[PDB]
Amino acid sequence: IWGVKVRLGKEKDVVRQILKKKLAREGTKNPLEIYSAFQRDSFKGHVYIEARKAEAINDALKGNVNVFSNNSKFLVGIVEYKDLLRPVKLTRGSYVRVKNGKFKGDLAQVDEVLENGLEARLKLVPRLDYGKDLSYTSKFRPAQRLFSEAEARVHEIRRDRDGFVTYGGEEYYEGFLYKTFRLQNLIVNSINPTLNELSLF
Amino acid sequence: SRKESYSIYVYKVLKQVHPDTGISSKAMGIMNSFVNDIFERIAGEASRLAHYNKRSTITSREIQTAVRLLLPGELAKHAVSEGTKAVTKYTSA
Amino acid sequence: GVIAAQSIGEPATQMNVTLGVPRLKEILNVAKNIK
DNA sequence: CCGTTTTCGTTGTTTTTTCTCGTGCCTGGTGTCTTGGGTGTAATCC
RNA sequence: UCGUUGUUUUUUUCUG
DNA sequence: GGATTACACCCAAGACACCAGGCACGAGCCAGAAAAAAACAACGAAAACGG
Repeated sequence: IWGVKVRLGKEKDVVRQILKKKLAREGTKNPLEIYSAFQRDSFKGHVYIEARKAEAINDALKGNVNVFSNNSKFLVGIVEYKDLLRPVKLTRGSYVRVKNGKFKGDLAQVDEVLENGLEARLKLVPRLDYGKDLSYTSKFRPAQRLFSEAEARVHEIRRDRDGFVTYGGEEYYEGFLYKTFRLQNLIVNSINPTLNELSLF
Repeated sequence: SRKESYSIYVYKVLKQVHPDTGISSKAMGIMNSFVNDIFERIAGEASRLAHYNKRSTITSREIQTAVRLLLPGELAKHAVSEGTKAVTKYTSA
Repeated sequence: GVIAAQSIGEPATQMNVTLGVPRLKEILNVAKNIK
């Protein structure tokens, strides 16, 4: 396998070019002599093709503008070959954070992971103005507070259970926000608790 | 493996005498045998002549006298002339 | 020292052999091969 | 109602190939010496 | 009710 | 004249000077003034529209 540098961000495009030119030249008198090629997310900008002679690699990369023209290629050790093809903790009840939407930057507890595994429910802290400026964005969010039925009724509605209130499609259970959340919007690892979390949580 | 021969050297000598003349492999082997036997004969003559005078090293004069002893009059004289000319050229330059 | 520096530099501002600023520059740098 | 789509924010981020003056400092193949042994020579004996 | 702070970065045309 | 003590000397080896190119820097006055201009490509959400 040889790793030839390619243009930043266009590595999957280069992979597609390799595959499609390999398909189109098959059976001709000048086919592409390759076996298998891959790109890994960690190895960004690196294009790996399985072959036996550097001429095949040059042919594969020749004619691509999505590649750095230089033949900055290198070999891979026997033990290192499996490393390039080695691909490489989400549990309910553990605390995770949000990184998307208008509640981003707030620690939350998972309530339920969907059966398919595409949306993960969370236990967030509502950020409610109680209808003061209803007429949002991740730069104008005011302070945070637990949902209060009394204050919510006083200032601004349906009750389905004792302690559960449905407000604008959002779920408030024991003063904590429940909502469906995409798994791409959250991270379960690399969390250092903050001072406010210690004071409250 | 690395079984050295005098193939290319004989080829070059042949090219400078008869440039458009080929050769077979067995003729090449015959030439190798002839050259090796002559080398052994001259070296042995030099060794015996050194032993006779109880001298432990070899100079060019020993080879000269060995060639005189081995080959007959005219051929020995011509070899002497060629060797002297080559040695003098190798010395001055 | 400073007084000598200024007294020598200032006159130069007001100005076959070569004479004048080029000559002074050559002298100061100790040019090995003058023009 | 709701699935397709532009859309407002967010999030992330490089590469088609295209004039001046000086000292100082940093390299080679050269150049010249000189070393050491071994060959060259001859002076003496009998 | 003293207090009370105001950008950088380049480029330009100018003055002696 | 073979034998014998005596030595001539020289030539390859090795140490060193140096070497003229190239190769870099790296500098190239003072104070003051004004106006005029200053990143953005793509992305997945999320309101958007007719289905």
